[PDB]
Formats: sequence, C-alpha cells, structure tokens
Amino acid sequence: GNYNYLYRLFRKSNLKPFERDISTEIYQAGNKPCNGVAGFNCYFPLRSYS
Amino acid sequence: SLTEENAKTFLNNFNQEAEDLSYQSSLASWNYNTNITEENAQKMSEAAAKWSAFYEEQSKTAQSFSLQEIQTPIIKRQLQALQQSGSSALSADKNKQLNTILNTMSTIYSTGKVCNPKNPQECLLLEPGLDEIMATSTDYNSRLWAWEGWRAEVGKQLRPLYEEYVVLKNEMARANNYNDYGDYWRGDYEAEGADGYNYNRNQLIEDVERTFAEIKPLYEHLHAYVRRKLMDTYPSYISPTGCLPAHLLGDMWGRFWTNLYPLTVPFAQKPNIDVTDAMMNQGWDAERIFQEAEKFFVSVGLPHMTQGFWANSMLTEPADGRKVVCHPTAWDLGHGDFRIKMCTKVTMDNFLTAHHEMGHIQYDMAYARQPFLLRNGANEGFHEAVGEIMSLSAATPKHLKSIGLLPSDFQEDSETEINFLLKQALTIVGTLPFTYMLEKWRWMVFRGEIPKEQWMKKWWEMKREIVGVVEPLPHDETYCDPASLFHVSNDYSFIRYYTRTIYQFQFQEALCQAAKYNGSLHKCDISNSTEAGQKLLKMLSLGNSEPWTKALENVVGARNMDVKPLLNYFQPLFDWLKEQNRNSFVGWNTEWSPY
Ligand SMILES: [Zn+2]
Repeated sequence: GNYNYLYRLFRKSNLKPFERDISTEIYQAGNKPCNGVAGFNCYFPLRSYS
Repeated sequence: SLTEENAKTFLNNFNQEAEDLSYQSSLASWNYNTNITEENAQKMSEAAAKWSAFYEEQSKTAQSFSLQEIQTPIIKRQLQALQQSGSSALSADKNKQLNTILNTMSTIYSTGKVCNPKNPQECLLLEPGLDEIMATSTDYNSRLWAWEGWRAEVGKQLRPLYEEYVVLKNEMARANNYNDYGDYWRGDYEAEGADGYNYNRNQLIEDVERTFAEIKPLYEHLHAYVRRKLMDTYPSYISPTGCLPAHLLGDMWGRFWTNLYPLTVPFAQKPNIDVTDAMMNQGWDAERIFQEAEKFFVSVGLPHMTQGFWANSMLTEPADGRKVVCHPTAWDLGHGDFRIKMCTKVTMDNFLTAHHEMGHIQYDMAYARQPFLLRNGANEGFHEAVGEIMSLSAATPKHLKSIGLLPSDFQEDSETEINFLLKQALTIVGTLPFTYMLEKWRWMVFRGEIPKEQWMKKWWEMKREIVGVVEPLPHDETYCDPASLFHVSNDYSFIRYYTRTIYQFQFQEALCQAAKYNGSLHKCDISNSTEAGQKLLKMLSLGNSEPWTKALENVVGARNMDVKPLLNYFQPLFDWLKEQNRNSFVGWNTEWSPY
C-alpha cells in the first residue's frame, strides 16, 4: 500500500480557484470544542490513498 | 450542525476506513483459500480481529443519532444497517457459553461414525463413502441401516446442546427488540419506509403459506408417479396408498431427488443427448470455456470484464506447490477487484457452474457505486437468483446450437423434452415441501408453540402430511432428528432456499416476454437480445438502497410473490403426469406405517 499520497476529506467551506491550504486543524462536526484531541464529532481532515 | 450533517460525516469517515480495512481481510482470505498452508491460517486471525473490532467500535459509536429526525432514506438505511449489534447485546459469559455450545455442536457434527450389526471393524463417517449407499445402492437392509445409525450415533448428543442453544438464541433475539429468534431471522425481509411498497415482518409467513398452496397437485402427482415407479423394485415394501418411506429416497433426508432419476425415467431408451463427448474431437480448453461464457454475457448488454480479472483468477488446477480447497467461489476483494476461484473441467457441469459464478461476478460489480453499506442485496435471495437464470438460458438446446456444439440435423423431440422436464422437476419440486416443513418446524420451535417434551411428535407428523414422508421405525422423545443437518448444525437461514426458487422463475419469465418469445417458458433464452437483459442491468444498481418490493415491481411488474412461472415451465410435464396417473390413487393418508 502506497500510503504516501494524501488528500483532504473534511473542510468547512469550498476552495476558491487557484487556492491551496495545508492547515492541519481538526474539523469539528459537533457543537463542542475539540480541545485539540480527536474524540467525538472531530476527525482529521487529511486521509491517505493506499 | 444538526443531526443530519453529523451522521453524514460519521458515515463518510467510517466508509473511508472500512473500504481499506476490509480489503486486507478479503485479500488474505483469498490467498489462504488459494494457498492453504501453515502460515495463512495464523494470518487470518489478526486481520479478522482488527476488522471485527473496528466494525464493533463503529456500530457502538453509531447510536448517538436518533432514527426519527432523519428524513432522507439513504442515510436512514445506512444508519439502520450500521445499528445492528448482532450478538454483542449478550453478556460476556453468556456469549462465551453460546460460542462454546456452537463449537461443540459443530465439532460433534464433524465427527461421528456408524455401527454395523455385521463385522464392526468398518467405520463410515460423513465422508462420501457413506452417502454412496443412500444415493447409488439399490438393495435393502443397507440404506435403512445407515440412516438409523446416523440418527442414533450423532442423534443423541445433539439434543442437550440444542436445548440450551434454543433458549440462548431466544434471549439474544429478545435483547435486540425481537420476540423470538425466528422473528430475528424474518426481520431480514422487513423493510420500512416507502410509498405503497412497505413490507411487514409477519406478512412473510403469510406470503409463504399460500405459496405452498399452489404446488399441491403437481407435487402430489410427482409423489404418486415416483411411488409407482418404485413399486417395480420394491413390490412388497412400498405401499401404493401409503406415504413414501423416509429412507430409500435419492437423498439422506429426501431433500434432493436427483439420484432417483435412473430409477424413475419415462423412456430409458432415449440417448439423453449430451455434448460432453464432443470437445475432445475438435479441441477445447477451460480458457475457451470462460471466453465463451463472457462472450455470451456481453451479447446481452453487459459490460466487458476487466483485464486484471483474467490475471488474478484461477481457472485451472495448479500443478504443484499449492493446494486449493476445491470449492467454487466468487470473491469481491474490494476496491474494484473481483476474482473466481474454482477448478474448471471439460464438462457441461463445469460450464454451468462457471456461468453461475459469472452471474455473481456481473451482479457484484453492478453495485460498485454504493457507500460500502448498500453494496448488498435488498433481500438475501437476490444473490443466488442472478446466476440461476443465466445458467438456465445458456443450457437451452437452442443456445448450444448457436456455438457449433450441435449439428444442424436434430432440432427437437417431445420425449427428450419430457425427460428433461422431469429431471429438472426432481431437483426443486422434491425439495420445496421439505424446506417449507423444516422452516415451519423451526418457526414453531423458536416461537414456543412446540414444547420441549413433544419435539419428536411434531417434526414427524408434519412430514406425514406436508411432505408425504412416513418413518420406517418409531422415534421416541430422546432423538433429535432435525439437528443432523449441516445447515442446522450452525446458524444458517434455510428460508432463503424457499424464496430464491421463486426469484429463479419470476425473473426469467419477465426476461422472455420482452424478447418477442411466444413459445414455451422452458425453451426461451436471452441470447442476442439487447433489450431483454437491459431491465436486469437497470435493476442491478440499487441493492438494499430501495425496498425489494420496488425492485421486483420494476423488473417483473409484481409487487409481491406471484409465483406462476413454474406451471408454465413444467406444463407438458404436468399434463403427462395427469395423463399417466389415471388408474391410481393420487395423494396420501397419515395413518399407514411400514413398521
Ligand atoms: Zn451462486
């Protein structure tokens, strides 16, 4: 499995044309603060292709 | 922010990881089944455990979303399919007891020999050395002895295990908002949410009882005809008016009457033309067989197979260094990977099996566009129904005459048609009542209508009245007849074989009336028909995303089970059975007993 290449899965809004973001902030889907941990309603926005 | 978006995000996150985690398990299982060694078996455990732990964690975390505010049907269906906790609702000790009871029953069924009143140094187990007597031997005092020994040796210790298994299954079903284990099994047919296509759990039972109602006279005529044909070999043992004996049939349990074909034949002089002895004179191979299968499949309007399909699939037996379990399988590895694992021989049996597996291959790739939760069937019967119609259509004599297998001299004759109709009937007509009776017995056992002290009072009498089978020797309240089956020994659903046959006939008729065919239903094919074959492709794109009622109504026009293609299939056969059975007594009475 080639786990090197990655992609974005969860973002708050869409991307503008010719825009690039490399932020690694936790995407919050729920209504509670994440506190920087990956628990409930909070997942990493970057995934791999394998 | 509200429930819908959170549930959608959770489903997307689960599908991102499950598609990758299940692929490893599928690939490892394929490698093991193709290359069974001492290292693949231990490699099974870690992959299976990781996948199971992830699935259970996701199922537990798929509960904070209430199933009342979800208005879209797709997300509701996905959440419901992700809500089924299975056996996790049981306690740890109770689950351990259930697991060890199931393991003990399975390992008891795996073992088991028989004792002979003659020289007892011979041991007969579930090896094919024992069923030969029940299938090929034509004398007495052997098949009956084998049946009695099988029901006496391993038929005694399966009762205490079954007594605890029933109550544990009932408790597990009740722990999952069900009335009984039979209700849990019938819940697969339960579909909620539709506009005129809603289906209820109990209605399935109602959809079963009248189905058997329309096969009373054909099955009674078949029973009378097979009894009359058996009279010649056993004039002093088979009662002309009584029920057929439990043993002396074409199966251990009488499920399949296939082995009764040589004894029950309309005309033994007919050659029963077959082209198995035709591929040697001109040159054929298994690769050519698969090529013909795929060429026929793409001749109806189906996509061409992938290049990697022919590279990752085993079509001939390995020479050396590898061992194969010798079982035809169609694996869906995942991520657009499909494989067939089977040994292909030069025989129309292997041709039919290859076409049946090819139907599964076409079906599996037909729902590749679903979020890993809808990539199944609406009901459990759709999977095996797809491969039956393709096998039937390619087996038609017209189909074999389009590929050069038959010279352009012999077109058709009535006697071979009747022989073929009878030989096909003695694989389905002889098993439908048995399946119905077993399912009903199990349903009343799990409901509680049959008390534990009267089990060996309801299993037999129904067989005397529903199946038309009478026991040769009395059985008291110490044996456990129905647990002796492999299907019964473990948690296998048996109603699937009752409905699937209907799906075998309902589709084919709808696939023949759209092909400008006006002849017999058993002589039609879907070859060289782009339109007749487009309906199945259109319907093979929903899976369990929509109720099975809607998919059926849009493929055959019948919202429920309207099963009358069988009478149109075996129409000359029924007419001939009615004609032949005139100076006889059609039916049976539940009073006679041979001994
Ligand atoms: Zn199949």
